[PDB]
This record gives sequence, C-alpha cells and structure tokens, in this order.
Amino acid sequence: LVPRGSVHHIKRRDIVLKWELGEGAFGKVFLAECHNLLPEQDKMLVAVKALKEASESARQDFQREAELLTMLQHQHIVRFFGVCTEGRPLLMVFEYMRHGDLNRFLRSHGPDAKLLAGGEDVAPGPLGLGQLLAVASQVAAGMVYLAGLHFVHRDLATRNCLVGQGLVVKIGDFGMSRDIYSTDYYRVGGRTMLPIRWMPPESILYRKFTTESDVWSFGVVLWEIFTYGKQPWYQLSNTEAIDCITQGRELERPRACPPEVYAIMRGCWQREPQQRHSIKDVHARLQALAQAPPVYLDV
Repeated sequence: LVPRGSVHHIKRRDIVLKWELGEGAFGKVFLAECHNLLPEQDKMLVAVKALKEASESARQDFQREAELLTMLQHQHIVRFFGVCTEGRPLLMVFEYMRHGDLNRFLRSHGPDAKLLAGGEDVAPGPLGLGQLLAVASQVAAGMVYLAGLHFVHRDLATRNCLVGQGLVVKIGDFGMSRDIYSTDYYRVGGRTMLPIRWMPPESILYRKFTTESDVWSFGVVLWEIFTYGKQPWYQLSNTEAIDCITQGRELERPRACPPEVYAIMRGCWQREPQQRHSIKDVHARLQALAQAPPVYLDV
C-alpha cells in the first residue's frame, strides 16, 4: 500500500501488429500501428512487446515494470506509451526506433560492414567524429537523468541503447539482450548472467553495483562507439576478461578515438570508484567536444 504509478492503457483493437522485429525466451517484439494514441496524428508506428506468459507471478512483474517505465520519462530514455491487459499476451508499447540497437547501428556503419546501409538520415559508411561524439553525449545524458534519480542501470552497453530517425540515441531495450547478445554475458550461476566485459573490478569482486559502476560501463560504451561496436576483449575468453579487469589492465585506445576521448574513458576506469568523474562531468566534456570536434585522422 505505497503511492503507485498509473500506466496509460490502450485498446487492443487500437493496435494493429505489423511484423516481428525480435524474440527472446520470455518475449517477442513487433512493429505495429497504433491509432489515436497521440491525438494530433491518427496512425503511427510503435514497438510492441508481447509477453510469452500470463502465469500468476509473471503477471505482477509486468505491472511493476509498467509502473517503473511510466515513471522514468526523459528525452534520452526510450518513450514508453503504456500497456494493454485486455486479454493475452500482454503487450507493452514503446516508440519505434528505426535503426535498432546502437550496437547494431554502429556495426552497420563499420568500415568492416559487409554491406553499405541506407536511410535518408545518415550517410553509409563510417560516421563523422561529431556523429560519434553526439551518440556518446546522448547516452551520457540518459545516464545523467538516471543517476539524478539514483537509479543504477547495471547493464549499460550499446546493445541496450536504441537509435531513431535523425540519429537520436536513447537508453532503452526490451529485456532480451541475454538472448540476442548472449555472448556478451558470462553465466556464473545457473540462471545468472553477468555483463562481465562492461563491469568494474568491484562489481566483479564484490558484486557491488553503483552510480560509479555505471560510469565505468559508460567508459566501455565509449570504447564500443569508437570501435564501431566491437566487443571489449574480444580476443579473450570470459575468464581471461575477468583476470584483466581484475588485474587492472585497460582496453587499448581505438584508432577512431581522439586522445581527449580516450582520456574520458580513462577517467571512467579508475580502480578506485570515487576517483571516477561523475556522469555529469563526463556528459559536459562530451558535449563540449561534440559541438567542437577535435581534428583527428590516424597514424
């Protein structure tokens, strides 16, 4: 009996399901049309998560999620619109992000990309330095918001951010990353899967998760943005990656990454959590560098 959320609700008949976009063990994601959702456009595309169970307990999580989603609303958090409980499966309703998750969007603009990439809103091939820094700065802004609420994300990585038209980037995901990117997790338990390569030593050694462990993961986020989505320590097994983070070894500067960005990343990776700059500090330095992109080019 505490104060509680209030989720907008939505008529199943108002949701016309186009096709599947993705699938995890617990969920399918669809592209869909939603009518009279926002009253100044009739039709509009949305991303609709459908839950695979209605099981007594799997039901009360869906609400507890819906509440929390409704409460976190911010410009770089993916927009949640609300839900539909009128019959089965349950549907959650988000804005649709044309370009998918940031890790995929990065790889599709990699100079290692197999094929070019289209889109009115961004050039194919690799991205301007100002594009990378704006992608960065935008994820940092979601992270400033969350940290302002004192929420800890615990799984920040580009696979868990999403990219919209015009290269708008927002933290958000549909709970399926362990299915869709299962190699980016180490199974330590039975059902327990850790994003090891994005963790700080104190998360790995003490299982302590903080604002500051999120800022470390952010440094790893900048490193992925600058390698065009490569996995950190990809030469290494999960056990070797653990040995690294744990013995103090740090990822190498990517060759797209100017030294001032490598510096920021490096302040995220201080062994001692308190020696790490706040996400506010980082977001300022990244913005300042997005509006005024250093002149770079490589060896």
